[PDB]
Amino acid sequence: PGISSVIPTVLEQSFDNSSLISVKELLLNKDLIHPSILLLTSHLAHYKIVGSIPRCIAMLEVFQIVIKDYQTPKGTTLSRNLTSYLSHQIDLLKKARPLSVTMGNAIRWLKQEISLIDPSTPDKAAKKDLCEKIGQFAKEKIELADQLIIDNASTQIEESTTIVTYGSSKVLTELLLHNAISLKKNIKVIVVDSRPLFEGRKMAETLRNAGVNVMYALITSLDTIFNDVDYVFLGAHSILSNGFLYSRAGTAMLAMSAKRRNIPVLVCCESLKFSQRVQLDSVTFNELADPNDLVNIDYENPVERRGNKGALLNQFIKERKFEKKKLAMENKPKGNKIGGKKGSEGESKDASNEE
Amino acid sequence: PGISSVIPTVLEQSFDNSSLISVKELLLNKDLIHPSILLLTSHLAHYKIVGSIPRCIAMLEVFQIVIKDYQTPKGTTLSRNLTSYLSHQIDLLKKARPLSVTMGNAIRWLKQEISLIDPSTPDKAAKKDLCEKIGQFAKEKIELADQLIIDNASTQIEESTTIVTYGSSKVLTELLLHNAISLKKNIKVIVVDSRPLFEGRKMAETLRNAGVNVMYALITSLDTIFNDVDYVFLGAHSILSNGFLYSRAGTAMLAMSAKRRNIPVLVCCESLKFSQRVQLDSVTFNELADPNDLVNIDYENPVERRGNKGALLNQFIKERKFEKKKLAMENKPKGNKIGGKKGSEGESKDASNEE
Amino acid sequence: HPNAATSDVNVTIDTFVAKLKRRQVQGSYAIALETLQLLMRFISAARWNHVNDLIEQIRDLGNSLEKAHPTAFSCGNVIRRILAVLRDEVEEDTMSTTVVAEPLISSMFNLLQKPKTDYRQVAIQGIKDLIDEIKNIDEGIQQIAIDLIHDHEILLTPTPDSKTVLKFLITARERSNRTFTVLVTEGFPNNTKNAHEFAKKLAQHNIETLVVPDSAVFALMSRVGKVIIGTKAVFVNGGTISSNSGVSSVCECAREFRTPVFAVAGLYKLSPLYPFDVEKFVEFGGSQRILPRMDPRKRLDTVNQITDYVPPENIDIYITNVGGFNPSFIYRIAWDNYKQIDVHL
Repeated sequence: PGISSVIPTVLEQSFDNSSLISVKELLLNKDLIHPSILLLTSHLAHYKIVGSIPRCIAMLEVFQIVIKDYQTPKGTTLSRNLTSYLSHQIDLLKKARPLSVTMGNAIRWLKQEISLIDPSTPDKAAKKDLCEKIGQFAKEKIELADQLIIDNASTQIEESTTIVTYGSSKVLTELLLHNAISLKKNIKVIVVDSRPLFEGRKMAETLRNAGVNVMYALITSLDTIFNDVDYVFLGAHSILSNGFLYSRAGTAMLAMSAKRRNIPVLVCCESLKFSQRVQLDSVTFNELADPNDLVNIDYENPVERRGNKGALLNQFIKERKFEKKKLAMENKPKGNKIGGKKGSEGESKDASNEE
Repeated sequence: PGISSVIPTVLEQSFDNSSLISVKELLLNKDLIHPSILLLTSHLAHYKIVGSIPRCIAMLEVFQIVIKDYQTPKGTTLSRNLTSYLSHQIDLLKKARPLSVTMGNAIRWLKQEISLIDPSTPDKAAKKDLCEKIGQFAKEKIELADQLIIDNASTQIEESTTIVTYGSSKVLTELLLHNAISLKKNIKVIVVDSRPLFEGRKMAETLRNAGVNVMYALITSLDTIFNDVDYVFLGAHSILSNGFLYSRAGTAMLAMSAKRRNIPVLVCCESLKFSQRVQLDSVTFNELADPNDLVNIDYENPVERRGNKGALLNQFIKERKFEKKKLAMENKPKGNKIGGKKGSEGESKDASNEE
Repeated sequence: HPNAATSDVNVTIDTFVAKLKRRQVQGSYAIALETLQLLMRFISAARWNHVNDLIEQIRDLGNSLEKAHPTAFSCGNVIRRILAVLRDEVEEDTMSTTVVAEPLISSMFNLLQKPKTDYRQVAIQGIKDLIDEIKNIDEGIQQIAIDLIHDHEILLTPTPDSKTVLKFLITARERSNRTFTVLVTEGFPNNTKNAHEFAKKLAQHNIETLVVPDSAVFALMSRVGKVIIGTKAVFVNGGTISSNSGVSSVCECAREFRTPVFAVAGLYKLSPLYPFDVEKFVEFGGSQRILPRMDPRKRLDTVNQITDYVPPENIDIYITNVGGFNPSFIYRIAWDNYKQIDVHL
């Protein structure tokens, strides 16, 4: 039927409310459940590349696929135990990896769609239209927005550039590629990497795949760099109703450093990723993972040395935990690039009530 | 010594750096204890007037009196049990209420003096000179210091000034009086005061008795007279070798306000106020009395009323704690004027080598 | 229009006036209720048919009331809200009676370019709705506050008295597993008794209470996590005038040491009027409960203010019945219920 149990490592003391634990290795589940979703969830769980942009798209694609495959029962209508099935799927997803703002939005959209075409329609007529509608939506709200953002970025550079960069976000990478290629400017890219999930390395690889003049650094190695260098960029995941930056890891420190050294930062935003939920701290709701994210020593990821550290539960009287999603300072990043080109973060919910 | 401990009130979960309570009501007193000290203790237990400077003077006077009373015994020598007696007195003082740096310095000086004069000298001749020397010391390291402070103020302060102060800083009061009556200039003097102590009120009264225009102030607002205020002196108690100040009540707040709005603050002190001990927060060493100053509903101090207030243990868990001495900052009190005339508090121990 | 008909039309107007001027009335919600009742009375006996004139009269009345007391706002605000409610309906009605209207959404430039029904019953129903809303903000704000508080955090609670704030606190306490510490500043003048009452109420349910002196904030602010205020008056640029006693200095301290600030608020308690000068809006208070006897008052000059204004540089969240809003954004919220026209008359 399904049971949790067995949690790895020490539970510490602080930050004890969020679902993060359990079903890593597969051992007996429910009967007539479609396994593609499960597979996707598993992939998401053991992923080291994904960041903000693609996950939601992938989910959408999966849903589309499901719809295409969907069989209408020989006796009952299209939705009766379907809702139950969906609920189960949602639960499974939750168990695997937390449902973000994008995921919530997707769920809302699904619900809207359900409301639109409610128990009356046969097999290959309703879903034929629905799928196409979904495709159209995908074409509209996302890709075109990205294109717009790219074009905005294109103009945003005038005379000479020397840049320090961070982020897994695809849009930033795309921008960088554009700068390298179809603009032929005097671009310089300095890369900052983060430990929990590797983004900097990916960025570097992408740069290489183009052939760019590239400097490389990390979270702490910052001070000696600025001894000419101007522009700084960041990539955010989601912004709340509050106006505060509820994004991924090492951004805020970098931003602060930039502020100190007298040339500010610009982050890129999306015209969908906004939530009804209200938070201003780390404790409320956070991306939290198993302490295995900080085990590997030197150069690369897969090396494994039996030298100094290699235990968690055996490490008696020790409280080992780490944060993934951070709540960055509101006044620090100056420019934000959405569908309406340019504007301050004083917008906050100027698209939320717009619906 | 007598009887110790046996007192109400809990240890308190918040703030317990120093011990909190004592000897108030006399029963079974020892034969050798001088009553003057007891009287002083009784006064201090419920004192309104004195603070830092006059206390030390009083102590000195008491010591002088004790010296006058005492003669060299037949069996025991002059330097046989005097030191022990002194130690006992110090212990008693500690038991009563924690003391000042100036007092410590005075004690040290006394000890040095004791060490200096050999017991083989004629006894009558000895204390005849010793007392004179003590008097000289008193004249120099207090009255002369005050005079020096006054003269410093004279050169520095502009043609008639609006002056703001806090507490019961006797030297500053004296200076104000001098300005009013002796040298004759305009004195728009503003005094602030808190709930637990009526020091400010007392100061105002004194000023009135001398014929001075005073502006009375409380906690709820200060800025109401600022937003106009031009030149400010702060309340003083003790200085550290950091460049900070260990002073009374919401002086820190005032300093902060000054820093924010227009002009910094300045404090003049005695050359024997300085310590060589150091601290940097209001958690280090807290000076405490009984939580009873706010139990009586405002107005006067001795009232004895029937009402509602008086729930230290009566109701379902209640604590009514307070503080007397807090940390004053460094970046804001730029001025320090002593027996060495001129200097900054950034030069935190420039006079400690010279003395 | 003057106060000439406002005696023979309704039963209790003089008493209301007295309450406004001489402060016989307590509680902002109660005041609001009274105003609603007055409005009902105005409506029930009178038959008008001509609506614009009536609206204008009401506006005038509101203005007069505002002029009567320079720092009382709630009564005025309620009236303004009611006017706003009426106005849109009236506009709709006119458009039906006459018979392009809307191109996209709520757009500007309308200030420069040229723009029998069962109405009484509808108006009555609106008033009833308003009354209901005023009654049940307790079930409105209830589940927005339990989204920002957690464990091992010290909470400063200055100036508590109102039944809204108290109810919020009770709700917070109900889930007692969350670690919250209650620090209450006494508030020098009037707030002391209220604070004591609050403490007593807390003790009734069993909630830990710690008493704070007003002088000592600098020695505590570095330890305190989150601050909650139960304010009465909310303003344009993000500032507030709260229910009396020492807030400004505390806020300054918080700003210096960097401390997050929450507020239990209502949009009906929010004012569209902007405070522009410190010299006017800050209200000075009585020295009756400071020093006994008046012979020292000849030479000395006692400076005292009861109710205080807060600059928007400090507070960051306004938890309401709708949700938490940004101070440098609350103007939009206000305008989603009020107008630019009903300010200067």
